[PDB]
Amino acid sequence: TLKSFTVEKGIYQTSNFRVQPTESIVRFPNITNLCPFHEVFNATTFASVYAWNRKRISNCVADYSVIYNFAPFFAFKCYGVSPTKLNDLCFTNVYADSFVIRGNEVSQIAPGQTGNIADYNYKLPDDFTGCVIAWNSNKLDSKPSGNYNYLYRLFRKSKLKPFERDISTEIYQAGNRPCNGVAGPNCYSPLQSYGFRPTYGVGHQPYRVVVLSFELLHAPATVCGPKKSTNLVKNKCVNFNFNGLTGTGVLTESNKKFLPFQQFGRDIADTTDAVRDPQTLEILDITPCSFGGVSVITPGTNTSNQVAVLYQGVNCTEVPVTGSNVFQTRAGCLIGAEYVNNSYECDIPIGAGICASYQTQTSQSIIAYT
Amino acid sequence: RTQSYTNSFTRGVYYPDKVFRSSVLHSTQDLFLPFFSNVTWFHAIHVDNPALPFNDGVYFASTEKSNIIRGWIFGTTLDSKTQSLLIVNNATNVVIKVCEFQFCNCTFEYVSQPFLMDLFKNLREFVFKNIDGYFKIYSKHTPIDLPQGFSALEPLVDLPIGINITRFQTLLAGAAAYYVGYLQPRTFLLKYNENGTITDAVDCALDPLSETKC
Amino acid sequence: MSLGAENSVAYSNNSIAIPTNFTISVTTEILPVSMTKTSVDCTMYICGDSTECSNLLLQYGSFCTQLKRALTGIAVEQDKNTQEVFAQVKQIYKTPPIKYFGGFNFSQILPDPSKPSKRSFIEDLLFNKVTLADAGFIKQYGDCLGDIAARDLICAQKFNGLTVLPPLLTDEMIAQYTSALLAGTITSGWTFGAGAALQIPFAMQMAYRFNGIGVTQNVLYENQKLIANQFNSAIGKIQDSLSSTASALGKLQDVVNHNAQALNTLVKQLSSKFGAISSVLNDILSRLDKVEAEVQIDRLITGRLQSLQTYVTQQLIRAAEIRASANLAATKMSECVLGQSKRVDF
Amino acid sequence: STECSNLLLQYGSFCTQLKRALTGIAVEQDKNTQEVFAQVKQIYKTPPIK
Amino acid sequence: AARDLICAQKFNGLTVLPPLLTDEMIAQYTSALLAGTITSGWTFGAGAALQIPFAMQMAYRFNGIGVTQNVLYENQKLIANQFNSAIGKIQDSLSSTASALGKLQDVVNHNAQALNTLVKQLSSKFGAISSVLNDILSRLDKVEAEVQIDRLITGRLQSLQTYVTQQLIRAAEIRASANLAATKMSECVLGQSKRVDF
Ligand SMILES: *[C@@H]1O[C@H](CO)[C@@H](O[C@@H]2O[C@H](CO)[C@@H](O)[C@H](O)[C@H]2NC(C)=O)[C@H](O)[C@H]1NC(C)=O
Ligand SMILES: *[C@@H]1O[C@H](CO)[C@@H](O[C@@H]2O[C@H](CO)[C@@H](O)[C@H](O)[C@H]2NC(C)=O)[C@H](O)[C@H]1NC(C)=O
Ligand SMILES: *[C@@H]1O[C@H](CO)[C@@H](O)[C@H](O)[C@H]1NC(C)=O
Ligand SMILES: *[C@@H]1O[C@H](CO)[C@@H](O)[C@H](O)[C@H]1NC(C)=O
Ligand SMILES: *[C@@H]1O[C@H](CO)[C@@H](O)[C@H](O)[C@H]1NC(C)=O
Ligand SMILES: *[C@@H]1O[C@H](CO)[C@@H](O)[C@H](O)[C@H]1NC(C)=O
Ligand SMILES: *[C@@H]1O[C@H](CO)[C@@H](O)[C@H](O)[C@H]1NC(C)=O
Ligand SMILES: *[C@@H]1O[C@H](CO)[C@@H](O)[C@H](O)[C@H]1NC(C)=O
Ligand SMILES: *[C@@H]1O[C@H](CO)[C@@H](O)[C@H](O)[C@H]1NC(C)=O
Repeated sequence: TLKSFTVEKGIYQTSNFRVQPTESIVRFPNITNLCPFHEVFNATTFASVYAWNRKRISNCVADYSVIYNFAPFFAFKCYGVSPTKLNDLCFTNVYADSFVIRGNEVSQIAPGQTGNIADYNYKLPDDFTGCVIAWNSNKLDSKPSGNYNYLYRLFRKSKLKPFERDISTEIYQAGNRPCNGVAGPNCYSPLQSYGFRPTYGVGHQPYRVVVLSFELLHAPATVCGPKKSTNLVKNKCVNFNFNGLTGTGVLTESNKKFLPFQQFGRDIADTTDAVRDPQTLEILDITPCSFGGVSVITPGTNTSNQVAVLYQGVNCTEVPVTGSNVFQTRAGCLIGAEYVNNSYECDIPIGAGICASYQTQTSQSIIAYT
Repeated sequence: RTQSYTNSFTRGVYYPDKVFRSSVLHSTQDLFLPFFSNVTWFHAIHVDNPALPFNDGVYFASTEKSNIIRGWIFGTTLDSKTQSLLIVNNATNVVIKVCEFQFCNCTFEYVSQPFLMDLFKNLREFVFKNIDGYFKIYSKHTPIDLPQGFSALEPLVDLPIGINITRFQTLLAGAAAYYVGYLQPRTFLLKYNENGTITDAVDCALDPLSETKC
Repeated sequence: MSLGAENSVAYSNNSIAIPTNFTISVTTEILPVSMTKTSVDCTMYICGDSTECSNLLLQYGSFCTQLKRALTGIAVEQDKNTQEVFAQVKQIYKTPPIKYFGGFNFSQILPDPSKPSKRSFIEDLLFNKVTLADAGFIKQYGDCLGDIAARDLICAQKFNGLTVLPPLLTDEMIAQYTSALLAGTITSGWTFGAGAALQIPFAMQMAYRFNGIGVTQNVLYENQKLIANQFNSAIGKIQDSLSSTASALGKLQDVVNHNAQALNTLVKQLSSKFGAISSVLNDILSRLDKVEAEVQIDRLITGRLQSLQTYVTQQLIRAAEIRASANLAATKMSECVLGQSKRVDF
Repeated sequence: STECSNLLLQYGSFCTQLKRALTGIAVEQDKNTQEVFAQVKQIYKTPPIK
Repeated sequence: AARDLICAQKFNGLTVLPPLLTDEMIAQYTSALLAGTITSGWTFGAGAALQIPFAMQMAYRFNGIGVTQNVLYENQKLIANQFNSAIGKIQDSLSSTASALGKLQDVVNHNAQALNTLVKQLSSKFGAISSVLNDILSRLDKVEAEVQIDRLITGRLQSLQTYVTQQLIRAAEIRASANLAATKMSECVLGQSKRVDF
């Protein structure tokens, strides 16, 4: 730690000791159902972008590796999460929105976009934490005579709020002459259909879009992954996986006053203090494992190689496993220097009126004194 | 109708999240009822226009000891066209409906414990908020007009309904008397005690003294 | 604001004013000497037992050795400041059991054996007046590891690698230095500040002080009882002022509050996101792949390193100010306790 | 700018530290001027005879 | 038609607070100190003011420096003429050369150039495409403008922290000089100093 081969006399803070975890536990709820992504992707027909569907997925085990078999897409477009890490963590509520748009309009299914779909048809929130799946469908959404069943809106008085619908069919009145249903030169119907032919280029072909929305939250989890659980162990430095959060610490029983709706606790530094077990409704504190600082008291390297090691701040019944003589000091536990009843000048300072020195006894050794 | 006006005092405090905090002074920005605001007092007497605009959150309160309030109806319009929420209480269970059938083809149904647990004055408080398609319901039962003090409201009931709400009314089984308060985006300073509940709060945009406190 | 009362001295070229009586008065001067010694670990603060964050921190640079060296130098400077101010006497002197110092009481400043810590009445009042926080290793890793219904800031800063080192000299040794200095001052005068301590009666020492300030020594020997009563009343007024008013020690209290608020700000800077998706490294490492979590972890590492460097620079500036105040206090101890000073208003 | 204000609020709490440091500096200079010049308890005046 | 730097720093949030004591109050303090010194001597720094003729006061000063007081009373007119000529020479030296107040002028210049470079740091791109936020909002969408705004925020925060650190160091130096000035006022105006070259 000094980047040298010779060490002078004094005290040096070298490193920090830690207690390593022993076991690893996983705590997931008691859910055995399977999430029907099959009914979402394997479907005969989809809905229009102005009347997009929304399927609630809840109380099931979600496997996201079977999505690739249902539809022939290229890759996920995930915001906030990664598509390969969707099985090691889990949410509370998952939705699925299905609609059919054009190939130029796929880029408007991103958060923060402004356009035609992203203003008047389907607006995503700027804090989106989900994935967008889109693939070409030119064999089931196109006809040689014409597939006119897919509709979109060009005219609206205002812009859509995120995650809202408007399926009303009223005649838009852009002009100053009221018509109340007369499609004249100033009134137009704001509902036009795509003229899908198979003989287009790659940009104007229909595309099927499935948008997944995730709700990682302090609510109890209902949609989770295929990972088995582990029996709970207390009063031991372990690694825990309580509903998708990973940490290292000691779990003890609590005398806290958690309300029935509250499921987590937090610290001033915004780290988790208490967590609720999903299987049995009990509260466990998260206390980090034993740590501290290690200081090395040595004389000169030309003098001797005897080393006294001080663990800063702990008592000697808390040490995990240096030297042989064990002394208690208000600065910490000093191991390797015997305590004499005499008093001399301070050679190497330790703290709280305690000094150390390399002196004889009759046989050279390190002593500690007031 | 008998429209009247009353100070709000400090009766618009609710829990902003589901995270336990103890002995921590916390600052939150959410739709809150401002301190010393103006609530509207209504006296519905039937031998009146109960249509009121939503305007981003509604604080509801009633001082009636007897169970004479059955529930509420919401929605933009009530001509059996769009989805309109409906709460029916009969002192045995709660009934929630979404379909456009008004008070005498439904997607979401919800049956749970009734909202009137208690049968003193038994002041009841309700906060209805519609943010991100969720109908958040906050309630608190205070055995004691609006008194002086604090009573935080717990998010015990949530609805994934996802509709548009502009108007709202109440349901009667007339000597009703209820207060209506409106929510505005404000910043508070909530104080948690050792037991983890909210006991004091400071509205940061009321007077310069509370701005100094925040 | 009013600058003061209006006055006009009656000046003439054949008029003088000469006092006919005196007044013995005792004042109080409070000076900071040392401050809290802190030790900061980078791996617990920036990363907190995360292996990926530790690897990117090792890949980043070597700022942490510089911060550790700066904080170690500040701690040794604090110990040197305390040793320079207080340890100025070669031998621990002792008062005789007879406490008749020419009619002067000296009981409120001399120690008593009733308390386990040999401190006087005024020292006890001064120690009880300061609400000391972060006194050293008082938690001793036992209260923080247990279950507390209301966690304090001490365990919160303890779990994030922010520790406080105890001072080298305990309060008993500081009280022993102060008692030795007081015993040498009463029993010797200024003779113990040059060589060996030479005894002298206290009335003759006070006559030497009056000859030092320009007054002939016959004034004291004819007015000894009045001067002793004035000194006793001044000591009693000092006792009453230190018992009633609690705003006099607002330099030491400000030092304690500044160290506490600096540590609290350093703890509260851990909750910031710094442009990342979250302020927790575990949520970032679970929610993302390798490259994106590397980007967010690098952003959080940069933000926490900037916060730690700001804390270290502010601590260095405060340590320089405290060292200047300790040098002033050591000069005052050398010039006014160990001798009579001719400097005006010093 | 609203977006810059939101990102600066999302950034951290350096600005309260900067404001606290500058306020302490200004109070320190006022204390410096007071402790240099205000050393006399009463405002004396010279007689008209000079 | 020609905007000054004061409006340029005022429009960017950089203000200057007035001192608590105005120049009239400082002049009154120095006038009270001068009146007490030339009327009473050092007696107004210990207790109440004690009047004394100025010849006896200068005899006290000569007895302080080690000269018997009969030297003054036999050479009073010569010493008075020498003092008046010395004050006239101070007047001539202050009217001729303006470089005596270089420390105060350097303090003013340092503060002015610190505020000027803090204003001039706002014209830097810091790696972004533009140094102005409005063109970043207008040209780009949300995602790219967030990155460019974050870069500009980091650069301006670093510049502000550098300014605050330099101001802290300069304030510590100014406080040390103020402590020296207060010690000089306490020991040399309120009394006679035996320290060499103080
Ligand atoms: C020196 O001062 C102490 C403190 O005031 C005196 O002790 C007090 O004595 C009176 C009368 O004996 C008691 O009523 C008080 O309770 C004592 N106070 C304390 C704090 O002990 C002491 O008497 C003084 N010395 C002399 C010689 O009078
Ligand atoms: C000088 O001042 C002291 C007090 O500062 C005077 O002492 C007081 O004298 C009165 C009248 O005899 C007594 O009632 C008080 O008890 C005395 N006080 C003390 C503390 O002893 C003293 O008389 C003054 N001397 C002259 C010559 O005026
Ligand atoms: C819930 O989980 C516990 C875990 O042991 C299990 O015993 C229990 O049967 C589960 N409940 C249901 C309804 O499956
Ligand atoms: C999707 O799943 C159904 C089973 O319900 C299957 O018959 C069909 O061939 C699959 N593929 C498509 C493109 O529909
Ligand atoms: C350390 O452990 C011992 C044994 O339990 C205990 O008595 C003591 O109080 C603890 N703390 C210190 C500072 O010694
Ligand atoms: C509410 O507003 C009305 C006027 O609209 C006013 O008369 C009444 O005093 C207000 N209530 C208060 C301030 O409590
Ligand atoms: C049922 O409700 C839907 C809208 O939710 C509506 O379109 C439909 O017409 C309703 N059915 C009948 C028979 O009214
Ligand atoms: C609700 O309907 C109104 C029209 O009554 C419309 O202006 C508004 O955009 C809709 N959506 C909301 C408030 O989210
Ligand atoms: C917390 O709850 C306990 C349990 O009844 C109670 O004794 C205590 O007074 C409560 N604390 C406060 C501050 O009211």
